[PDB]
Amino acid sequence: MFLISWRGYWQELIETIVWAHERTPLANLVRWKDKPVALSIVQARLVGLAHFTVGYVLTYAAFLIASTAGKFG
Amino acid sequence: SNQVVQAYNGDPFVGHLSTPISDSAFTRTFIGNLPAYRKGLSPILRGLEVGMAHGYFLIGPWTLLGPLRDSEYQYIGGLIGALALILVATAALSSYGLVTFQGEQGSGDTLQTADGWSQFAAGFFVGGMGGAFVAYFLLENLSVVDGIFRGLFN
Amino acid sequence: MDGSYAASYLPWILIPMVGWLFPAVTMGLLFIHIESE
Amino acid sequence: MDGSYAASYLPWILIPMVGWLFPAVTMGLLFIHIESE
Amino acid sequence: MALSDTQILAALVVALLPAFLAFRLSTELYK
Amino acid sequence: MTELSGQPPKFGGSTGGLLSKANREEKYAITWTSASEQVFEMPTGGAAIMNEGENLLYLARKEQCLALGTQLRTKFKPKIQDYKIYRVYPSGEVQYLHPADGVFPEKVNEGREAQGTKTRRIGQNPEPVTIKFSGKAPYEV
Amino acid sequence: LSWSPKVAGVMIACNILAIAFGKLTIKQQNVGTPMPSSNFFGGFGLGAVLGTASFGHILGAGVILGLANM
Amino acid sequence: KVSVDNNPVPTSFEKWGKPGHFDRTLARGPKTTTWIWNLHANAHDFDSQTSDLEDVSRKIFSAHFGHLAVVFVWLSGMYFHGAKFSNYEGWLADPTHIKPSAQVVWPIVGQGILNGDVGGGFHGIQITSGLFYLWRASGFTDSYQLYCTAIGGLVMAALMLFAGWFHYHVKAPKLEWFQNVESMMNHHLAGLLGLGSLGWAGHQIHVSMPINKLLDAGVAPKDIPLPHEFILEPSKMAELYPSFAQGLTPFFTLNWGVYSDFLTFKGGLNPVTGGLWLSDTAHHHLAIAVLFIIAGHMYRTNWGIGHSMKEILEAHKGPFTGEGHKGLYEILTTSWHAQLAINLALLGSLTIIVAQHMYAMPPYPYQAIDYATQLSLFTHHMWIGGFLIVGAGAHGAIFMVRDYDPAKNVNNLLDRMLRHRDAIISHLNWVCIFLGFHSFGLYIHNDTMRALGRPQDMFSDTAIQLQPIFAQWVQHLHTLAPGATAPNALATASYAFGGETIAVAGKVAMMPITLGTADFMVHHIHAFTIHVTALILLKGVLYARSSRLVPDKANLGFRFPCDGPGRGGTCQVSGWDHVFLGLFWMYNSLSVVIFHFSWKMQSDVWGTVSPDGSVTHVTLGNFAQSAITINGWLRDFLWAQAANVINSYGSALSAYGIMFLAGHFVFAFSLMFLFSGRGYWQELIESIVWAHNKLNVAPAIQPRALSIIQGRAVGVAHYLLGGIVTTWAFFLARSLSIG
Amino acid sequence: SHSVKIYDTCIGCTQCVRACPLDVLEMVPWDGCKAAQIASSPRTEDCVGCKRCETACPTDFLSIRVYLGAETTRSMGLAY
Ligand code: CLA
Ligand code: CLA
Ligand code: CLA
Ligand code: CLA
Ligand code: CLA
Ligand SMILES: CC1=C(/C=C/C(C)=C/C=C/C(C)=C/C=C/C=C(C)/C=C/C=C(C)/C=C/C2=C(C)CCCC2(C)C)C(C)(C)CCC1
Ligand SMILES: CC1=C(C/C=C(\C)CCC[C@H](C)CCC[C@H](C)CCCC(C)C)C(=O)c2ccccc2C1=O
Ligand SMILES: CC1=C(C/C=C(\C)CCC[C@H](C)CCC[C@H](C)CCCC(C)C)C(=O)c2ccccc2C1=O
Ligand code: SF4
Ligand code: SF4
Ligand code: SF4
Ligand SMILES: [Ca+2]
Repeated sequence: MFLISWRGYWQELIETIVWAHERTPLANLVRWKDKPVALSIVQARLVGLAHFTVGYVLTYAAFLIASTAGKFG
Repeated sequence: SNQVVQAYNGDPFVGHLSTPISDSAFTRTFIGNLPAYRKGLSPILRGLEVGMAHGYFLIGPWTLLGPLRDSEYQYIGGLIGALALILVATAALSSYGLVTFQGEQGSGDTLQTADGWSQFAAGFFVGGMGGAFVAYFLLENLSVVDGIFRGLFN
Repeated sequence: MDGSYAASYLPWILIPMVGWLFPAVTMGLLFIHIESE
Repeated sequence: MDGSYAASYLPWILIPMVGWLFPAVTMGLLFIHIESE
Repeated sequence: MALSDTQILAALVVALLPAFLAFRLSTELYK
Repeated sequence: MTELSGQPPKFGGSTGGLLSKANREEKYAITWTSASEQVFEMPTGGAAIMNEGENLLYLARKEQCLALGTQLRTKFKPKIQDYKIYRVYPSGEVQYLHPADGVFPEKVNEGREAQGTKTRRIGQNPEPVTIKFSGKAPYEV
Repeated sequence: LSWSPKVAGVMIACNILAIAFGKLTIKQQNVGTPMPSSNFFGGFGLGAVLGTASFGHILGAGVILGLANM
Repeated sequence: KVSVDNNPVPTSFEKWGKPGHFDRTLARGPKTTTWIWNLHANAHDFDSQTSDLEDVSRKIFSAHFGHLAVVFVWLSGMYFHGAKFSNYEGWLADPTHIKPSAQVVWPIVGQGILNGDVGGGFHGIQITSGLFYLWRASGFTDSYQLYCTAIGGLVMAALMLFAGWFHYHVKAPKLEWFQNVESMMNHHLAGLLGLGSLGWAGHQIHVSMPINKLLDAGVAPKDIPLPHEFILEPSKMAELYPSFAQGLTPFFTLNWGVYSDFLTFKGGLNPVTGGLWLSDTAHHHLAIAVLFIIAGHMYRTNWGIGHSMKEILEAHKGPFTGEGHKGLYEILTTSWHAQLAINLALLGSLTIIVAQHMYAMPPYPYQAIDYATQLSLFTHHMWIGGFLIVGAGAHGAIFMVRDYDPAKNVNNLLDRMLRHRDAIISHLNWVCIFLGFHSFGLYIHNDTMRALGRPQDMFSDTAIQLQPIFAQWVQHLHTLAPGATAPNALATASYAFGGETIAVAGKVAMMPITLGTADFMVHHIHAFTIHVTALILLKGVLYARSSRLVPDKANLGFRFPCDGPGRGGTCQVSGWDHVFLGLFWMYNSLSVVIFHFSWKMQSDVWGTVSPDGSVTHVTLGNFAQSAITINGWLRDFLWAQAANVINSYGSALSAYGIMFLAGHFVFAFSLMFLFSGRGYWQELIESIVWAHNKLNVAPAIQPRALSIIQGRAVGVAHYLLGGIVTTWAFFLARSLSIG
Repeated sequence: SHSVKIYDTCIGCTQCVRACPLDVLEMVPWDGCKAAQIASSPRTEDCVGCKRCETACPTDFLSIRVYLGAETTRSMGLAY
């Protein structure tokens, strides 16, 4: 998701979520101190890289361990 | 004219629409009379009102769908889960008021002030655990409540 | 679920501490820190 | 006291609602209305 | 041969909209 | 300059308009002098009826005001080239932003000053080794 | 159900009801291909009288096949 | 009211040698290699070449004739391959046992093993398109009729090509002929749809009913009378149906009740051949013909009577809606993209309706028995429908960018919908997130409850059960329909709602599909993915004019990569990139929909039948308690059923294995274009230009990398190609292994 | 805010000033080119960093550069 889609779509979506929080009646009490924006370009690249990496590592450490521990254990 | 949707509060450049859901007479007399919005209350009472309706319904999803519905300790596990949720809830909103209202301390609209939001946090905690314990006590003694609504203790 | 090892009473309180009590006060202290001025 | 008819659970909650919950909020809304300015 | 619970709940739901319509009539008769 | 004279144009109201930043931090206001009662598309969303004479429109960002200024200067045969974009604070002060010199920035006039102009090529920029810990930038110094 | 004066009677009755309908509620009637005269009904014209006779037949098949099984 | 200009464009071959003449910036010269890609990116952008609304419309009309020639030569190829290189008369001799095959492979490199033994000694590749059952429904008997139909199709292909040249270079119509939209609408209603339905009703009465009647009796091939012999001798038609001795005369006196023996309302399926009744479909096409030609006289053209649509759109205005549809008649007759968006939306939903109707009411003889035909026809029409709906979301945005003039439509429905774009999208993504948690988090929850060894806390049927009560009540009404709310109907609309099990040739045609809690969860998965694709495409339509991030989006165009790295970053902000994201989301939505179809129909519907009444399915009823888990979708569906693609080497289903791996390759190749950006490849290609300049072989066409929109386009194209090829190979090899 | 630095390779073609939709660039007089004018960026606190001025410039490796520095409410382009 972070690899294929890029920032400008998610910024246009976050504009609508900001509008919905600022016009919902009972959630006008709770307002953000920092203005919520989308993740930056190099930043969400790194986030998608991190998910690709730890996703790869976790599914292979699952398969490589369990297949040879099911065959020899 | 006969158009029912118009500009919000006269000026058409504020990003909102006066609408029969948004700015009807019934909406601005019901939302404007909700405890977080009606005028003439301290934030301790309006936090106590907001807390009671939140504590009273949080017993439900754990006494009917939680993991202790198998055993006979059904409502006790439901109460314990809801006390944990309201404790996390009042931790979140008291920390919110701890970090948002530091500084200029605006005078009017006393709910959005540090002493006001801390009064709201104390009210939400009292109403939250009280509504949770009342819904637990009325669910555990459900044979008593059924007996006094059917009238078989006479 | 029990403990055959020594001090089986100790993970009974250390698992909810590091699961709830440590991250709630860590996120509470960090959210107070990173949003202050 | 029970109900042999269908949906016997329904007057069990509709009798206290129309007896207490409806007139208390009706008198509350009316006393707020007729004493306001 | 008697009624069912779903017929009673459908009667409540089909009578829910006269409550909304009488609320609309009462509101416009007040103003 | 300090007072905004104008009437609001005919518009039904939108959702992409002024959010809570307007009454808290800043907002913007474009004022122009129309010729007829034509139709213009505001960058907030949808179309609006431009009123006759001097009219005033409140927007939330400066980019929407300059996009409206581009729409006023290109997409009309009576080319409206006498619009003024102000910045309005919630304190009440009004800052004249564009075309504050008086003439458009596309053409040159005497009275401006060369701010942010270098006297070298980009290939003549210094290297980031000689200023590795000065705290400055390789383009600034 | 076959050829009879009964089915033709209800056909002609609902047909001329449809001619009166077209003479009452069609917005623009006359401006088409002109009829030779106004002797039939109204001031319809060729395309307009073909339309209201066809609606007479649509209404005809409606009540006839709605009464042939009832 | 015909307005034709004479000889607008001279016919000449000299323009063919100058590529790129249609656009102003392409006819100058190929200074750069990106011009080549621009030559294909603007070849059909007829609104960017001409800007007068008259040249583009006749260009569209002649392009329609050229595409019609492409469809006619494709249909000619289908009938020619069914004539010469098939076994249609052999399959017609024995439809239950042997399998159809309409493609023989030349043995060159060892691919003669693809010509598997399909039954009867004939070798070839077994077809899954299932147009053999179409031909048996139409009434084809021998290969010579298919050959002459292919010849007549090629004749009409050359006829449509000549009509395209005639209507662009000889006699091209004017703009008022195209803008006669009421005449176009009622001619297409009556003379195209209704008159074509009446033609097929006549063919189903005269040809398709008697041939299929005596074929259901058991008459062998080379013993059926020729289809014209029933018209040449009406006694051969009157001995099959008693109403044909009554002649035309009961039709005109409204004595239609005597036609009841051959225009029936049976419904259900035919128990002999496993398809729809041909008398039922003949009565059906006749009724559609009558209703369409009745509705084909609604719009006034020349004779006063009729509805001009302008005051229809004027008359619909309410309190919420302001001025109503005031201006839409001027929009839809002056902009082809709005018409393209509406027509692609409704043709896409029509094609999905076609798929969802051609599996529970199988209209062809011996179609429900062949599981490969049923599965392939379902999923292919699902994919075509989803593609066309994404194209609706594209051309809506193109209408917003380049065909939307805001001065003409003030306070109408288009202006009012663009005025509250936030109040639409901020609720659409809320219901996207609510459906996302409540359709996927249910799957994660009972995956975790099964992995933690507690099956009593899952969302199964024995566990906390989410019974879909609404569709179960609707199935009860459809089962109770014939006799109470459809008294002249014998069977139901289908046997998927409720009824008996239809068995034809030892297999199951259609049995009632019960809906447990697994169908509840997967239908909410379907509604979730439909909502997200209808979020990306709708917020590509509404946010194509301007926004609060970038309010200058209309002047930048419809197809631009970004506004720049400022404002945090504005890449993929155009109306094009929402189509680029919606294409993946259509891929994900339709992949889960056809997975739910394939698994539910081969676990609860298909399988062999036994003479004592018991039904054994293909996967022995796995969808009940094992379709509620992600591991259940992986182990019992994607691992267990892919074994027929895996272990099929040295056999007839051997090309599907090297299309399985091929589709995995094109998916993985798409990731290079999707993940990387242009400037890396530009910085690398310029080094290869250095290595060419060292040997004086650097081309004078300047070689440089693809555009950013081009990189995203080739990424989404190879992704959708690789995923659909993988699913095509898996579905075909599995359902050909199971029979 | 970002830093818009304009080098001496500018030929005074004023394409960058009419391309920037925020009114930060403006033409000041100069004596180093044929047009005798050079672009200049005084209002750099309003520049969002969109680099639309670095798309319409004719020199080799365009004479105006936008170095993306700090961010604020204006430089991130937020209407909330
Ligand atoms: C998002 C989907 C989803 C859903 C619906 C559930 C649902 C459930 N999970 Mg669960 N779970 C999920 C995802 C989900 N899970 C995921 C992703 C994980 C991690 C892998 C888990 C891990 C997990 C564990 C480990 C366990 C559960 C358990 C449960 C059950 C009881 C939990 C409970 O009391 O909730 C409490 C919820 C609330 C207090 C929130 C209530 C929200 C209310 C209803 C919203 C009301 C809105 C209102 C109607 C709108 C109108 C308001 C006003 C205007 C009128 C319940 C059936 C437990 C169990 O025993 O299973 C049977 C259990 O032990 N879950
Ligand atoms: C990593 C640590 C961790 C641990 C230890 C647990 C532990 C638990 N989870 Mg859980 N969970 C976790 C992470 C964790 N979770 C995460 C990361 C997720 C998100 C995926 C979930 C999502 C999840 C769901 C969805 C559900 C659980 C549930 C449960 C409980 C099962 C039994 C039960 O109903 O308890 C009963 C409830 C409690 C014991 C709550 C604690 C209340 C304590 C007893 C009160 C103590 C407060 C006291 C006054 C203060 C003391 C001060 C201190 C300084 C001494 C169990 C206590 C289920 C449940 O019902 O929990 C409510 C359930 O439905 N979990
Ligand atoms: C018309 C409606 C109506 C109804 C339904 C009742 C019902 C009842 N009356 Mg009663 N009463 C009424 C009119 C009514 N009365 C009138 C008009 C008078 C004046 C003449 C009286 C005078 C009267 C007397 C003098 C006495 C009763 C008593 C009783 C109760 C007998 C059993 C008992 O002790 O309950 C036990 C008490 C209760 C069930 C009280 C309700 C507490 C509930 C369970 C708590 C729920 C609150 C919850 C937190 C909020 C939920 C929010 C909601 C939105 C869901 C019974 C509940 C007797 C009694 O002891 O009642 C206290 C009694 O001595 N009544
Ligand atoms: C009725 C159908 C229809 C029609 C007439 C159009 C017409 C148009 N579309 Mg379009 N479109 C449609 C459906 C349709 N579309 C659908 C269903 C989608 C969703 C996928 C799109 C998505 C789409 C996009 C995203 C864009 C257009 C654009 C355009 C315009 C220019 C076309 C162009 O340059 O392409 C010329 C032709 C090509 C580039 C050929 C494409 C080749 C594809 C990618 C590969 C085919 C794969 C093949 C099937 C597999 C085998 C190949 C190999 C393995 C052997 C033109 C008006 C463009 C536009 O208006 O830009 C301003 C534009 O950017 N369309
Ligand atoms: C498998 C990877 C993946 C996942 C999970 C998602 C998930 C989502 N995408 Mg998405 N997307 C993906 C790949 C993925 N995408 C790819 C490859 C593309 C490229 C084309 C896109 C393009 C895309 C677009 C264009 C859009 C989305 C949107 C969305 C959101 C829709 C809302 C929803 O489903 O409810 C939320 C569901 C989930 C988060 C998944 C459920 C997981 C569990 C229940 C939650 C975890 C439980 C708990 C929190 C754990 C606690 C542990 C504790 C320690 C934290 C959702 C977050 C849309 C959006 O955001 O607006 C609505 C949107 O517009 N996506
Ligand atoms: C009608 C309606 C509605 C509403 C609904 C709902 C949602 C409701 C809710 C309800 C609820 C939710 C209720 C609740 C209640 C609660 C309560 C009533 C509570 C109480 C509590 C208590 C009684 C407690 C006490 C205590 C104790 C015991 C001890 C501790 C402390 C304290 C003191 C706190 C709506 C809006 C839709 C709209 C219109 C109509
Ligand atoms: C989804 C998405 C977003 C939206 C991302 C958002 C709105 C961030 C929301 C993050 C939520 C709050 C989850 C974060 C919590 C995680 C579990 C991480 C924990 C926090 C760390 C500090 C540990 C982008 O901004 C984006 C930008 C560029 C390319 C692709 C994308 C992209 O795919
Ligand atoms: C590889 C790559 C390139 C480089 C792309 C290149 C060099 C295109 C390669 C085309 C070559 C010439 C192959 C030709 C394409 C077809 C095979 C042509 C068919 C020819 C046969 C019919 C004979 C980009 O430009 C790019 C841009 C943006 C994001 C990602 C990427 C990206 O990943
Ligand atoms: S990363 Fe590419 S698409 Fe995104 S803003 Fe930068 S140049 Fe534009
Ligand atoms: S576009 Fe480049 S050359 Fe032209 S004025 Fe601006 S900086 Fe100078
Ligand atoms: S980055 Fe954008 S705002 Fe800044 S100078 Fe360049 S064009 Fe103007
Ligand atoms: Ca339990």
